[PDB]
Amino acid sequence: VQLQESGGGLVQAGGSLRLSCTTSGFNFDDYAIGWFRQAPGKEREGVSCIHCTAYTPYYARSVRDRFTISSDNATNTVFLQMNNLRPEDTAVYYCVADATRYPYPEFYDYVGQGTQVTVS
Amino acid sequence: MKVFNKLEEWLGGSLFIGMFVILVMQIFSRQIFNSPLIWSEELSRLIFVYVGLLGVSMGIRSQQHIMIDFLYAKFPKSMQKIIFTIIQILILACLIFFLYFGYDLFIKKEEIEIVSLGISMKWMYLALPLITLLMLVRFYQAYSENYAQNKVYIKPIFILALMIILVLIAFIKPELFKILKLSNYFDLGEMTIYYVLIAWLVMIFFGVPVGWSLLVACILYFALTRWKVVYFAADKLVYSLDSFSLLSVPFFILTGILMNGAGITERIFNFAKAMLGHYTGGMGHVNVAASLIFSGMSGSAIADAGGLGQLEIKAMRDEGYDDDICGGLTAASCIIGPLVPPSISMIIYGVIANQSIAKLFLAGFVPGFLTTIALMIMNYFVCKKRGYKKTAKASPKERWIAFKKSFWALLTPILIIGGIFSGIFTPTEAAVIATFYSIILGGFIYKELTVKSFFKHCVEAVAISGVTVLMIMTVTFFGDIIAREQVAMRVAEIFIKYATSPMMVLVMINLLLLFLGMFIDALALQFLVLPMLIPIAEQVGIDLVFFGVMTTLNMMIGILTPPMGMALFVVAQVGKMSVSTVAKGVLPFLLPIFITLVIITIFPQIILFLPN
Ligand SMILES: CCCCCCCCCCCCCCCCCCCC(=O)O[C@H](COC(=O)CCCCCCCCCCCCCC)COP(=O)(O)OCCN
Ligand SMILES: CCCCCCCCCCCCCCCCCCCC(=O)O[C@H](COC(=O)CCCCCCCCCCCCCC)COP(=O)(O)OCCN
Ligand SMILES: CC(=O)N[C@H]1[C@H]([C@H](O)[C@H](O)CO)O[C@](O)(C(=O)O)C[C@@H]1O
Ligand code: NA
Ligand code: NA
Ligand code: NA
Repeated sequence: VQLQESGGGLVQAGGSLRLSCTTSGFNFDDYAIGWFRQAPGKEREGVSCIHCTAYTPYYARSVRDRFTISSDNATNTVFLQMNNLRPEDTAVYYCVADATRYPYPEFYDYVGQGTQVTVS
Repeated sequence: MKVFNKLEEWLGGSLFIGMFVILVMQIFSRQIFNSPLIWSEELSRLIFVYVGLLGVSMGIRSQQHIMIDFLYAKFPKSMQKIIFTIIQILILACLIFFLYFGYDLFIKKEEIEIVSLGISMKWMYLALPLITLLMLVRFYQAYSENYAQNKVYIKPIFILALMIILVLIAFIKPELFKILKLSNYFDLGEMTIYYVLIAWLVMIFFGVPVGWSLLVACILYFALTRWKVVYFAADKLVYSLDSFSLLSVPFFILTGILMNGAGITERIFNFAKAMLGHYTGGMGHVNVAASLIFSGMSGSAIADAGGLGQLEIKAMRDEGYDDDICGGLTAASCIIGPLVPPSISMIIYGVIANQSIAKLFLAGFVPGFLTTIALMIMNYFVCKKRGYKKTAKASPKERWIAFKKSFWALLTPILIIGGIFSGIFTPTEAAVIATFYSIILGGFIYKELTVKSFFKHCVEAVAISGVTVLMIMTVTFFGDIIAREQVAMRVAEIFIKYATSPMMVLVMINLLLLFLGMFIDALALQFLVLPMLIPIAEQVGIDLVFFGVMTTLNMMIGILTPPMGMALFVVAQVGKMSVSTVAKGVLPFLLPIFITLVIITIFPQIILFLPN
């Protein structure tokens, strides 16, 4: 199971970043995929996941209504569009996948390299 | 021994007195002179963790945790023993969960430091595995009694053997529990939360206590999906009690006990009976006015009933009033308690809904006055229809003697309501100052509160708050599970599909609450419907402060609906009258309460004025 991130870097307050995760090595539909966040000196926090919840994608309380997770199940890609980025979102975002479809992205078995997101 | 049988009593009482002293020292050292204490709040919360867990142990021993016996009571006695035995086994499983996953948290947090106290964040996590050892004792004793009354089926030596075997396995060879891991047998996919919900309702209607059923549901969910996460979610069982707002629950209870017991609730009644009582049916006006004045000190309707019902019914029956109205008005006027600040229902709502408690109090202030006015008008109409004789006016000297006697008491609401509104006191500091003032009143201005009596009041306040502490700390555990699975979003989609306008959503929520409160108690419902109804209300745009006031008023009606009404039972006990008579006599007074509910539902700007 391989996952590689794409996109990131530094933006201002409200830069509307677009993280991406191209993943391979499993069945895209049977595996719950998602993103979690680790701050520079804090415990990891789950952000979002698709295929985890039964009906709608799971969103964290502090990323709700301003983060949208989308699937691209033709090139096996997961996108996370972030809008209205507060200066408290400066962290590292890791793409994760897991065979158990439950909305706990910070405890998922597999994890990607991660990307730095800085908000100034 | 006996000092060990009465151990939580003298430990929780002493810790509660210490916490009270620390908080009052903080308040004085911060207000009287500018010298704030940095170590007061965190030390108080650290003490309160132990106090709450000791209260939970007392509740386990007394078997006084809230359950739903609507369908359990109807079972045949032969079939009523298997279910109770299974309930006891489930409680044992929950206690073992507590012990194991509290010891893990205690041993995993030896490096985190409490900055203000300069101590490790394990002395706060030591409480969960430690007090649980008492809970496993008090549980077994509580089981040994049940077998003496033919209420269980398993001899209480097999239960002891099972308990010690399970504890030894948990702390020696935990891997033997992997057989019970349900994820090795069932693969329900992403729709497991709806299988641990219908299995949580089956438990909730078979007589399992609410606090334990929530924990069993969490255990089932984490066993079916993935066990590895339950080590990190179990933290919610401890830091939920490390809340400064929650400290206002055992204090606002205590200030409702130190006034009935110190005789301060009779001087208020004398003042109300002197000022009012010479009107058309004025012995009901004194009832409602006494309830209104006492609602500024207490926060429970049952406390109001138990403290004023005998006096009110006696005063009303000394004037020829009928039994039905005597029992009905004194039950309908209870609900003014949990509406006017302080109130414990709104504190619980603010804890569950993460809302401000001061704003909840200010919002609920106005509906209390509206309900008081409506009850007075309905009582006046009823009395004038029945032609009750107007009582002679009190002399201008008695009306002043009663006021002069009950003068320092009347200043208690000004400390609370005028302290929170003015911003001088936070609700917890308001609770502490109110308790201190009640102690001064009953011990140094009225001279009716001893030290043994005060300690007994502290002990019973701890016991009463311990049955809500368990439900708080398990509903916090279950809420994150139910909120990551986005169940409330699906239910809200269904509700919007069936009810279009938001007003229809409010009407349907109110109808559901009215139907459920007839058979379910007002405390075994605030932890069952609110955790899922709050996110739906947030989604459909309903203000959460207004929603809290509305739900509190909707559930205070539920204690008067006579399939299951706590206020009716309390009034029947204190009035020496049948429950049926009270139930029939409260029907005329349900109408003004419904009118108040309607006019606050369709005029939300009435509620949200003082907060805004
Ligand atoms: C006369 C008849 C009377 C019948 C009496 C029945 C008695 C049994 C009742 C249940 C006992 C309490 C269970 C809940 C508390 C569990 C305590 C913690 C156990 C635990 O952590 O074990 C892990 C493994 O077990 C696990 O993986 C946990 C699986 C079990 C959790 C609970 C599952 C639901 C309950 C089962 C219901 C169905 C059966 C009912 C009989 C650790 O192992 P590790 O290696 O992962 O950790 C070590 C490395 N960190
Ligand atoms: C105070 C105690 C509780 C008060 C409320 C109930 C009072 C009366 C009790 C009787 C039961 C009433 C209905 C409640 C059902 C709860 C569980 C809903 C899930 C369910 O059965 O349907 C799911 C379908 O998902 C869907 O599309 C439907 C999802 C609906 C979710 C509703 C969850 C409510 C849980 C209760 C919270 C309190 C009330 C809040 C409104 C999964 O179907 P399945 O897996 O069973 O399929 C069976 C085939 N294999
Ligand atoms: C007596 C009982 O079982 N439940 C009652 C609870 C408890 O007194 C609780 O311990 C403190 O809220 O209080 C009420 O919610 C209240 O007056 O607001 C009414 C409810 O009927
Ligand atoms: Na009150
Ligand atoms: Na009353
Ligand atoms: Na009822």
